[PDB]
Amino acid sequence: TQDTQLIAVDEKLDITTLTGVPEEHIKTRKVRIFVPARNNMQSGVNNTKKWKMEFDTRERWENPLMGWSSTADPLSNLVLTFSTKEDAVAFAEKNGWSFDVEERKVPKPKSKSYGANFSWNKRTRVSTK
Amino acid sequence: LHHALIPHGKGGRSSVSGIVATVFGATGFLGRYVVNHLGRMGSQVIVPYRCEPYDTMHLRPMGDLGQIIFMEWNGKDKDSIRKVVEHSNVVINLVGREWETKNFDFEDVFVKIPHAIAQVSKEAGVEKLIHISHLNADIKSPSRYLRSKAVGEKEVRAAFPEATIIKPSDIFGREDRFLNYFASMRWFGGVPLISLGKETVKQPVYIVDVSKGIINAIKDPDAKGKTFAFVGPNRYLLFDLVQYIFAVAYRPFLPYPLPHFAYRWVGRLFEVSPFEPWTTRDKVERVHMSDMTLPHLPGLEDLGIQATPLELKAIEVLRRHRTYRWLTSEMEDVKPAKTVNI
Amino acid sequence: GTSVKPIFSRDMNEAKRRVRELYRAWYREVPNTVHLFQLDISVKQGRDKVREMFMKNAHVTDPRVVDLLVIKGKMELEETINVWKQRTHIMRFFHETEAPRPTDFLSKFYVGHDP
Amino acid sequence: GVRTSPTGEKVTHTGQAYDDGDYRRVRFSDRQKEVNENFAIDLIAEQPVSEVGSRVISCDGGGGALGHPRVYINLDKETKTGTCGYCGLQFRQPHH
Amino acid sequence: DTRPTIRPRNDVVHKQLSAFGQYVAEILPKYVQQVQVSCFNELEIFIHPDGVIPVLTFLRDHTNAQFKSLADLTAVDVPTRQNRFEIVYNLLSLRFNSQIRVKTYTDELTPIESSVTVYKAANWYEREIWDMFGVFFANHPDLRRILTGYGFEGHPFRKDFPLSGYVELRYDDEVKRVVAEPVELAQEFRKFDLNSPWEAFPAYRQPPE
Amino acid sequence: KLGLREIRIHLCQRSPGSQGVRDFIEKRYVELKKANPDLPILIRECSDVQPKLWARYAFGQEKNVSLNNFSADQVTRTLENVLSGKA
Amino acid sequence: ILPGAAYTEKSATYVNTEGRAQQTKVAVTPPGLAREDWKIIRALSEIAGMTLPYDTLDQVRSRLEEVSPNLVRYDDVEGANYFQQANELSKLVNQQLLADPLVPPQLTIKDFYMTDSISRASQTMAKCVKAVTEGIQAVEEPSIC
Ligand SMILES: NC(=O)C1=CN([C@@H]2O[C@H](COP(=O)(O)OP(=O)(O)OC[C@H]3O[C@@H](n4cnc5c(N)ncnc54)[C@H](OP(=O)(O)O)[C@@H]3O)[C@@H](O)[C@H]2O)C=CC1
Ligand SMILES: [Zn+2]
Repeated sequence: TQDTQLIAVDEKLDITTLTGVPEEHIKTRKVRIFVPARNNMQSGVNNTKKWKMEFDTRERWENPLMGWSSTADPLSNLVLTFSTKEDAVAFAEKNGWSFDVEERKVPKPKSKSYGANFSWNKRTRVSTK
Repeated sequence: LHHALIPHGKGGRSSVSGIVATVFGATGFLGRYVVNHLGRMGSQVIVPYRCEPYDTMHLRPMGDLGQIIFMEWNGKDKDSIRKVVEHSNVVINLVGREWETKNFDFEDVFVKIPHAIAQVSKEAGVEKLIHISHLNADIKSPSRYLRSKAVGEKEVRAAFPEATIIKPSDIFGREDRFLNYFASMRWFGGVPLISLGKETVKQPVYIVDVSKGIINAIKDPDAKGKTFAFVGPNRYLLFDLVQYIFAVAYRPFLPYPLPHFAYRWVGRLFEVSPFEPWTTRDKVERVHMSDMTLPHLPGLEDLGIQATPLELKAIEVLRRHRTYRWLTSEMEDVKPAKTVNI
Repeated sequence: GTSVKPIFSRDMNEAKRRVRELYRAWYREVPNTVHLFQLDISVKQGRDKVREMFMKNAHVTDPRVVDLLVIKGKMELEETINVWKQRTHIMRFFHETEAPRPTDFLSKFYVGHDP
Repeated sequence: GVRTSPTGEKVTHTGQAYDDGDYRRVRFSDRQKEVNENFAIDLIAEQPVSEVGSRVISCDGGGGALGHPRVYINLDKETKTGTCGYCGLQFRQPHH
Repeated sequence: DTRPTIRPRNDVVHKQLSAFGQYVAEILPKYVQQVQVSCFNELEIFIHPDGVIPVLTFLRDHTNAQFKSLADLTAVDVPTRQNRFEIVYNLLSLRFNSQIRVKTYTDELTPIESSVTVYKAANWYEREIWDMFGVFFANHPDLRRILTGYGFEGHPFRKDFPLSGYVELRYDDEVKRVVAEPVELAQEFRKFDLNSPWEAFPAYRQPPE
Repeated sequence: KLGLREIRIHLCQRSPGSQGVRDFIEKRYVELKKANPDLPILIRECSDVQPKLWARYAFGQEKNVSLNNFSADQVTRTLENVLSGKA
Repeated sequence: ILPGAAYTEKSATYVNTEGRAQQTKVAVTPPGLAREDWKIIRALSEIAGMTLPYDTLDQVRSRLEEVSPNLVRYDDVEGANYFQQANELSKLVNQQLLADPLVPPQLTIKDFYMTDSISRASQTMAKCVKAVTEGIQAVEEPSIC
């Protein structure tokens, strides 16, 4: 139905040599994927709804001039977004970075009722509003 | 180590290597190159100068911003030396001329200046000092160059017990005044070798080799006190060496027999020019003086560098003198000269 | 999934063929690019760099990837042949100014924090 | 106030002063370490404590729109002087 | 009026463009996948890659379509989708002045047929994509690198490629030439954490699962 | 010396492939430790692990022996042979 | 003295009181010349002659897996059981209990702060300790500026 001289190719993609990443950056660097935990200073939620990948932090020395934050690894302030973790891990393997996986932690739904603020015998009765 | 001296980075321009050099007299030949290796790794060199900073702009590219601080220094001033080396951990002495200036006598630039350098440095508290002096330096050599260099070495070693004296042999590399010397010898008629120059052996070194050796001696922990000697891998007799460089330049070779006193007369004639004489009497008393072998002196490969043969890197140095007839020719057209080995 | 579209080569054999005359062209090129560009490289140490770069991507086994390396080397060949490239870019393969990098773990520990 | 370092350098309003060894002082030889004398720490202290008699006081920093955003400081605590966070003038009740 | 700040809404152009979208969807059902018109009256056609030449030709040649101007040609790398790269063709009509957009998808390796013949302006644009995203184009007349420096590597607009690149160049007197060195910044790019954790537009909310 | 210094057992939690060793330490472990109180019989139980046994003797040499589906008497024997070889 | 890396500089693993093994990622590089705590040990061994087999983080994690298979499985409590045989295992000595009342080393919020090296190094820890010790009016920090 889509005849274009199709060929079964079982082994996974090795686009590594195509990407141009240097050997030690494609080998030594370890990237982890995760859902970023929300800033506890905020109650907003729509920042833990994506799968972001980031790389291990490297040396950060202070230059002699003003004590700036000169670094050497270019892939330090590089974070990639992904809808589902499967896409992220596929990208990681096909690129060739050693990857680490953390499962999407989500808040457990707790039973909440205002009638618990008052009680006849339960300890849950509040003492101030 | 001082809290601002811990090594940091990855050897690039902004890497903090932990070296605070001084490279006295870095505005010339190897001074250009050593700063490179000091600037490339990342180190706040304090290169002083006496000429116009114009002849120092070529040091600006070879260093990230905030490095290679330039300071004015005067030879006959202990205060200038103190200002330049007040805040340093290594002081590198490369100050040395080849022609006798009518104002600066040969010995001052080779013992009095190095002696003052060593004294003020040791008073300041610099960890390591590396003084440079010709390998052929002998107390009673016929050329006053080597004699003065020998007394300077002994004076510096007396003043600075742990100074790392370097004895380089004749050095080549771009602006060399040794390869270009014999290369331009055609300009002054046929090449006037003393007694046709069949009796002088030479052991040249590539400048990058000696500069890298200086850098390692800085990084080497045991380099204090010792005295290194910088020799090339192979050694040529003078006649075949001139043959090789002329063939590389493809300029016709017309060797000219000459008595020693006749070349002395020619050197005295050339010493009267008022700027950068092409040759001197002392230069004549140097060229025919073959470089001795000093096996008991720790050589160059012990530091870690590998000596680069002259044949590999003669193309770049002799390339300019090639005319357009063979300006497009490669190295392999010239077979390496018949080295007289051990 | 496993089925995919080729670029030119059908099987490892034909891509293996394409890299063959790519190395052919590089061999016949190296001497006269040394001559033309006034390279400080020598002929032998020109050829072995080509050999080592060809051996660098030894692990590749996907066909399409092999067509990609061969066409990129083809672009490299055009860039070199008609003097669009410059001598500095030719030297770029040879790492002169790049200081030697240690390999053993002990030297890595001595230098600084890095895997 | 600006004071000299033990080496001799002029300390800054932040307190920066290169130490004895502190190889990064060659930058200042044949030059000067530029320091501003008009220290903001003390140029606000000698200003008189305003004695405006009301519970809550407005402050824009003077100049109206040219000043800082209008803040309402509270002249309530008897044991100290209220001050606008932006400018720094100390406001106090006229001894109640 | 009542809405002096909100942009004017032109529903007539919207309906007319939707009618032409149904037209083009019916004409070429082989390659067309999904046609839709944006709120601001801009129609986009999502086609299968094999239709790069046919659909464009139908848009370039048909009497009732009459689009002969390649406004621009662009790729938009997005690593999430299975075929990361998506190519956008922007066409403008002269007899029926309007802007149409056709969008196709490809991964790093699966080639996408080069238009060039349909629009000879695409050529240089075409090269850019290959030199900027890695999307190779089948039988392109000359797919050499176009924008980046000589002997470059990678494809910078790929979202995985770092902002600062990998290697700079500078003078070296030791070799008397400009040399390429691994990256060593004097001050690292501070990556600010914008995009506040509070939902902005309820209309475009992603459905749950 | 070469006598074994610690004996480590890695048994899966519930999977039947590691069932036998689980029975072993269930009944044939307390007296085993009573026999050699000094000897560290470590049981680093985990999930989805093949039942494996490490034996560290001295100088940092370790011996590997699997216990895949090993019966209680069989794991008893594969411990007794190692323990008897106090060298 | 062999300087090491703090818990915010290394990339090693820790274990909670319930047995779950969690991982701490590297936030800031170790100060000065100090390296990680396992890298220095391995380099020490290589210099001394008895070189350890593992060279990067993944290999040392694999070796620790070889030692214990629970200490690699991250963020999940490895089901611990076999309590009854442990009860029957000790139950031999008597070691009669002393009459000394049980007093935990920490008895009041003042001693909750000054426990470890990190806490002792801190100054704000000392500020809050002295806040707790004497009284209320000792640590007032102007919050408006
Ligand atoms: N083949 C060789 O060149 C060999 C050289 N050496 C030794 O190397 C040293 C340096 O050689 P090279 O760099 O080629 O020499 P150059 O004359 O080319 O450069 C000398 C350097 O020192 C400075 N300098 C020289 N004389 C004086 C002076 N009287 N007062 C102040 N500064 C001075 C120069 O700056 P400025 O130009 O402003 O004076 C320049 O920085 C000398 O001691 C030499 O004997 C040893 C063995 C072989
Ligand atoms: Zn104010």
